[PDB]
Amino acid sequence: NDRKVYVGKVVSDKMDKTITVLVETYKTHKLYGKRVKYSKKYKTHDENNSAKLGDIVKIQETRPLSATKRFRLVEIVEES
Amino acid sequence: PTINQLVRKPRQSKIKKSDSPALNKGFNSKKKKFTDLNSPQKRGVCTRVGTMTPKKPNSALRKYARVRLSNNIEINAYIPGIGHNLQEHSVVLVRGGRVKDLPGVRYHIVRGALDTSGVDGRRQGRSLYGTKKPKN
Amino acid sequence: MIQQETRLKVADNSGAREVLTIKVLGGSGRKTANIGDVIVCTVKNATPGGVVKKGDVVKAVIVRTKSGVRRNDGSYIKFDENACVIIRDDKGPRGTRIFGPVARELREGNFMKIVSLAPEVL
Amino acid sequence: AVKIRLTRLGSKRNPFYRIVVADARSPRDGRIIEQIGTYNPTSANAPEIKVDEALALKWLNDGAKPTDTVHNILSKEGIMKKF
Amino acid sequence: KSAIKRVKTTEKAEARNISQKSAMRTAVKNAKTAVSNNADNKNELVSLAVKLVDKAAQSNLIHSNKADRIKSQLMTAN
RNA sequence: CUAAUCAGAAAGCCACGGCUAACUACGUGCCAGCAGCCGCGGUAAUACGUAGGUGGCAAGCGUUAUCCGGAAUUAUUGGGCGU
RNA sequence: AUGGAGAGUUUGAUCCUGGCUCAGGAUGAACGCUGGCGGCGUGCCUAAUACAUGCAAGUCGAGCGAACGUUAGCGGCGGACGGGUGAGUAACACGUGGAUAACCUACCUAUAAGACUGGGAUAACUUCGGGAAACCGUAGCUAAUACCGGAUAAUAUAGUGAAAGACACUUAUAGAUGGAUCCGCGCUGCAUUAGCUAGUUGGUAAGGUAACGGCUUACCAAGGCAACGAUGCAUAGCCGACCUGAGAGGGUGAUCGGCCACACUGGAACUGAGACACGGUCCAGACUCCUACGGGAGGCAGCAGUAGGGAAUCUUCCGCAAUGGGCGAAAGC
Repeated sequence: NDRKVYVGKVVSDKMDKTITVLVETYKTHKLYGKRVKYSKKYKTHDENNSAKLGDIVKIQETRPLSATKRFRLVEIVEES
Repeated sequence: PTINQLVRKPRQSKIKKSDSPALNKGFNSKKKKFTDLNSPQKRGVCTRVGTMTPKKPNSALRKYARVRLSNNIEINAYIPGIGHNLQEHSVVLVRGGRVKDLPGVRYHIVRGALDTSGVDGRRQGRSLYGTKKPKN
Repeated sequence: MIQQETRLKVADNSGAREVLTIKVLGGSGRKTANIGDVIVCTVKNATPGGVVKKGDVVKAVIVRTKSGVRRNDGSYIKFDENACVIIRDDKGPRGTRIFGPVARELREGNFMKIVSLAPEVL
Repeated sequence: AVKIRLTRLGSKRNPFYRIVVADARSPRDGRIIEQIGTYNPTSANAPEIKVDEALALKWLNDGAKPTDTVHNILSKEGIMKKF
Repeated sequence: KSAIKRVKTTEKAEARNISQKSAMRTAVKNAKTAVSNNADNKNELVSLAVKLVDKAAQSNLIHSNKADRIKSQLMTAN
């Protein structure tokens, strides 16, 4: 039983690695059936690196080792 | 009939209100606020007798009852039948709802019902305005 | 020394919290009154629940006042407030509970039913 | 701590029961995960003792011993005394 | 209604935990307080509490993994 | 619990026409009054007061009110555009 | 996919409609009627009311200080108890899988380190005592597989406790118990509530719970938000049950709860083989109250019954015998 390759994109950040990655998925509602796409926000972190202005990455579900943040993974696409 | 804005924006059902809103209720005094109950059975204790004259559709004469329910409000009744209970101050079994042709009244009497028995001029009814122990 | 227009703290469970003496019944010319006296007052502050409501004229016997009460042995005793118990015009309490201590002068005033619930009796 | 349990839906007309591994501090009725079957101690309904206790007899070296006067059913068997 | 013996074994339980936890309150008032202050408290004045906290923690209530955190910050604190 | 076993009754049914399924009338002369949506007496209530019962029934008569397919008066299967 | 024929509805009329009253029942469904009997079952659903009381997990030792294991309470138990529910929360309280790079432990079963050395205190017998009682004072006590030095006990890679009837003790260790340190989707409505809380973004603490870590604290910059529901916010259990659809399931989940919010009250120094404890332990409250007024502390969300509110809303008929929890090497509760 291993740990996924959760991915996403980035929006903004604050002092000394208040890092994050975006979360999203393909799925629908149970009632009126439309392919409307949807999202919710996450909490990863680095030293200062995985951050705003382009950090398309991966994330994890592990021991956070964090305040209320939860992730340790960054497996990327590219940078800007 | 387009489904995009249907989870954006929903629809309604019809619009209806149930029957006898000031009924199926037992008024508080300890906590002062009513109970939404829909009880099977209930009582009726009397304040007046009551009668209004102008009847077009029938165009005969017959009175009704003005019986107050709990603790200061107007509650009104009617006696559908050929039996006149020249009485008051009773303790009864309620009948819920209105019979045809009287507006606003929704409260009635079961045959017998602990107060009296009924108009004893009936013996064929065996099941109307007081009729117990009737040879079938 | 409880004269006319005086606020006292009722120490009962009837339903009152504060009353204002209207007249000190006892004779023609009476002005003040000490522990072991009956006075006529009115409820100025009550509590949601009880038998006594606000704006009612009832009788009561003042018990434990700020002023001292000299005895026969030459000893005194003064409290830190002025309280009183509401009676029922029969030398009996309208309530059933009593908060705080009471004086031993009610025993001579035929109040054995009021000195049987009070926790202490100094 | 482990004890025997049984199921309940609707019949009798002969003392019936069941085989399971429930908790100790509880009644005769208990939850069963690996349903092994039931038991008929009425000495009349022989076609009802289809209990395949495969995880109930594995408490021999895990934590189990005849208790609550239930050794009679284990008296016919002998898959114990391995230590 | 069997408090007729356990109205009061909570209280021998109390005494027999608290007096020994306090005899530790003097065992954290010597070594751990003075493994810094340069005092002699790193030899036999750390080692009394070996068998002393051992007089404590052979029973289920005294610290267990916190025992592994109180022995790793006094003996391994070199 | 056969047990010989006498005969140790299974209250009473509704509206009483036609739909919710019911049968006709003296009382009744609009005086009381019938009435589950429809619906009835002013001189033949195939309704009513009451009286022998046919449709359902015998441990059962009128009523009490909750969501179910029915309600296609949600439209997930089963939603109008000018009206 | 064991597939959908309802009573009558328009103006005056065929016609496109229009939904109502209404159906049958099913409801913890019963009330007057009627009250041949029952197989078995459920009924403070009136008021999670105030109280006629008690009521309830309980007793004991070829291992131990009274008597011809009786008579202890050390020790063990209990105490968080069975039962009562759906008063209280939009919450991992709830059904299922689950990283354990967030977890461990004696009760079920085998044991295993050994069983060495110890001092000696406390219950009872109370030993001695004031005084309505009983509440409290002197106070050696006499033991206990025990209140109990010390050897190494295992995680220095250098942590201690065992006092066995007879031909039963304390530890390196375990399978396990409720759980769960926690992950996930389980996890409803109010737009008469968007310019976003100062911790919004997350890194950085001496700390610590069998448990990572803004969890209080540790250091600094917010526009983190951003017109997407931040947030507020109103009932606040879920889940095998029941009427039920053709099927999607769709709702109520009450007899039936396997899991959790909850025992006069705010707490509570405490504690546990499992904590702030429904007949515990204290100290603030308002209650029917008991008391030479030591001041008592109790309330049947555990069977009854009392004044009741009562559509109905029950037997104080009996007492362990259908299972042993606990005490016990045991016969026994």
